[PDB]
Amino acid sequence: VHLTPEEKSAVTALWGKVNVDEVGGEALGRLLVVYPWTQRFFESFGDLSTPDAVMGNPKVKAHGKKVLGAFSDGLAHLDNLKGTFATLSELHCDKLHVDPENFRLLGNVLVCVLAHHFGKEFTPPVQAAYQKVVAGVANALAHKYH
Amino acid sequence: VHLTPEEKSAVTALWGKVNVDEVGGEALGRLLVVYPWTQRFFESFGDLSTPDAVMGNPKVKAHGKKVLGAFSDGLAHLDNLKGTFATLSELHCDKLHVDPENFRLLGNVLVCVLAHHFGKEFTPPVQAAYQKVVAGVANALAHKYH
Amino acid sequence: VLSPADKTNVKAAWGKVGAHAGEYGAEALERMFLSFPTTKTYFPHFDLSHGSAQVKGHGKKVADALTNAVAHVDDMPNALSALSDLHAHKLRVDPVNFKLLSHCLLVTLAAHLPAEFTPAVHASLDKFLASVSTVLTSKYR
Amino acid sequence: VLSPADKTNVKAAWGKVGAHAGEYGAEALERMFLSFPTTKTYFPHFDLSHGSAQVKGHGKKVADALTNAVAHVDDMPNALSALSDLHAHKLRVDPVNFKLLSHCLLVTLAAHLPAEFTPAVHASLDKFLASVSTVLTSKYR
Ligand code: HEM
Ligand code: HEM
Ligand code: HEM
Ligand code: HEM
Ligand SMILES: CCCCCCCCCCCCC/C=C\[C@@H](O)[C@@H](N)COP(=O)(O)O
Ligand SMILES: O=C(O)[C@@H](COP(=O)(O)O)OP(=O)(O)O
Repeated sequence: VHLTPEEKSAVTALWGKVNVDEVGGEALGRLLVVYPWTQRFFESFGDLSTPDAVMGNPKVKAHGKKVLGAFSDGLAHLDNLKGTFATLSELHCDKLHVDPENFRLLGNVLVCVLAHHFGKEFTPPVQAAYQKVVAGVANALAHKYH
Repeated sequence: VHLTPEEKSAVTALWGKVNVDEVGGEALGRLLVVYPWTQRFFESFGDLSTPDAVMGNPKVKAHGKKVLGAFSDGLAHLDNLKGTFATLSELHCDKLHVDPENFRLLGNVLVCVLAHHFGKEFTPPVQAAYQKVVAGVANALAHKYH
Repeated sequence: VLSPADKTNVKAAWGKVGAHAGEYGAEALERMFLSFPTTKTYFPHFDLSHGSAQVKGHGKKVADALTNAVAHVDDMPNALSALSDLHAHKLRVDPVNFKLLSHCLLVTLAAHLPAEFTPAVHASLDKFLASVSTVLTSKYR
Repeated sequence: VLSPADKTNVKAAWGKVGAHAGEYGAEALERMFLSFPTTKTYFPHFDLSHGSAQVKGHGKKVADALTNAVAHVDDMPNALSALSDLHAHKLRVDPVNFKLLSHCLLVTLAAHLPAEFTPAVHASLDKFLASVSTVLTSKYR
């Protein structure tokens, strides 16, 4: 990622106000509602037939915390995203068979969630910093695909 | 994903057989025919009203040769595409105002033209190496945009 | 295709936008130019600084076209015909850019509609903007 | 939309494919897997090695679907209805992948139809594959 010192600070300042567990559940849930074909990897999660069925699904919420918790830990290593996400990249390709495009869609949903939660605080420059972050994380998760 | 030594050899061996003048004219011509909105940067070239008018247009051929000529020179810098296309990137952004997506579309057309010209010799493995090449070149030309 | 629920969702959200449509269109444009610099290649003639009158004016035009699309949600191809002709034959903005502005419009609406930007509404507005984009690039070739 | 000229161009070029349809479909798939390895995430249950019978078999199915689309080019949505249902409700291949297989099909055709792959036909075929991809993703949400 190519963040300016002023953008790295913006990213960290906003993230320190984020409830990772909640945002994770919200972002994964919205991904499944907005782009329903993504539900293809969650046939074991039970009922995903309506927006509320997805958003309040206890397994979707649990998985969201796991996913964003990893994303969060990745934010402490912006200068080494490929290395930090290496084993998760191998897992998503070799074991889970997850098209990396899914990481990009989740990234966009995450940006919408941050804007929804923070409102005016999620300024245009702050959004631009986060777009660089989600793209970098998505690229790091796609790196070990083959 | 960069090129393996074998892929690099595949690229250079095929390129040594390319008539850059013809392939360049054919590539830009087909770009303007298959994705006509790309004609927006060439209103001073004259008649581009039909496929035959575009392909036979002397300015289209002259420009196709110039563009592919630069592409050809870049193939001698496969390890430093960003550095060798840096000035051209700044030029396409600051003076020409060319959306970098256009570089990706030309890349797609070029691969089709190489397949059209080489037939069975443009094998799947050779195509894969060239796909890496055109993506790298497009990414290099887009790098200085701001 | 927009379902009955999708249309009910779009009408509710855009209705709350109301008089702020133009401001939101301008904000969406600023977000797009900053997050996706390549989109600026289509506006070399513009002063793209924060709050410029040209961006405000253009944002108003975009928002008005979306208001019109919502008002004729069951006849968008026809209601947006002149605009589709304009983008296809003159402006010729590459198709890939429509999803970029659409994303920034969603972000702008999310930042301004805390109560109505529910997951279902978010989903419907994403489909709606995709439909508008499809109509606007439908005559490209 | 496909113009009368596009339909004529597609019918002529695909007609020349003839008994090689399954072969070209399999070749297109192999090119896609090698050029864009992320597409392999959709075939973990396949032996994807060169000459694979599963790939050859799938190549034939894909080719036959395209033949059916060409034969019913005036109403592809209905001709491909069960197929669009299958990709939307079960397979759920991300929409971004269709242009990848489309590109590889074009490359395959260019490599095998030197005389017929004129700029106009190339344009028509690209539009046609885009139309087929659009129909196949039309029920996604
Ligand atoms: C910010 C991006 C993402 C991160 C950091 C992330 C992280 C993780 C983590 C930490 C796990 C647990 C690994 C294990 O079980 O050993 C996981 C599992 C999984 N992830 Fe990802 N993930 C991301 C995006 C996605 C997306 C968008 C999808 C697909 C829609 C996805 C689908 C899955 C699946 C199916 C599992 C296994 C769930 C199960 O246990 O049944 N991931 N991910
Ligand atoms: C493989 C990618 C490309 C390369 C390597 C390339 C290279 C070049 C070169 C060497 C020049 C001359 C610059 C100078 O005057 O110093 C040029 C000019 C130009 N290129 Fe690119 N280009 C590429 C793709 C494109 C595409 C796809 C478009 C738009 C569809 C484009 C539009 C232009 C325009 C409009 C000019 C100026 C023409 C004029 O002087 O009238 N280029 N390019
Ligand atoms: C939500 C989708 C979009 C809508 C509703 C939209 C709507 C419009 C409208 C209403 C106009 C004014 C036409 C007039 O003067 O009568 C316009 C102009 C224009 N649009 Fe689009 N547009 C969309 C997406 C795009 C995108 C993605 C770009 C490029 C990033 C773009 C670039 C332009 C340009 C450069 C003009 C001319 C502006 C000027 O010279 O004043 N549009 N658009
Ligand atoms: C030109 C567009 C495409 C056409 C015409 C097409 C056509 C088909 C057809 C005819 C089938 C067989 C259905 C049956 O068993 O009756 C099928 C299955 C399938 N398609 Fe699509 N498809 C297209 C693109 C895609 C793409 C882009 C991918 C993914 C990269 C894909 C992945 C699959 C998968 C995984 C199956 C299941 C194959 C199996 O399990 O044996 N399709 N498709
Ligand atoms: C250790 C936890 C393991 C659980 C993780 C679940 C991962 C989901 C599997 C990813 C699926 C691979 C793609 C498979 C091929 C499909 O496109 C179609 N064959 C069937 O459609 P479809 O299956 O899409 O309906
Ligand atoms: O040259 C390179 O290592 C990267 C630059 O990106 P960053 O590693 O700086 O994000 O190229 P890319 O993988 O995006 O094609």
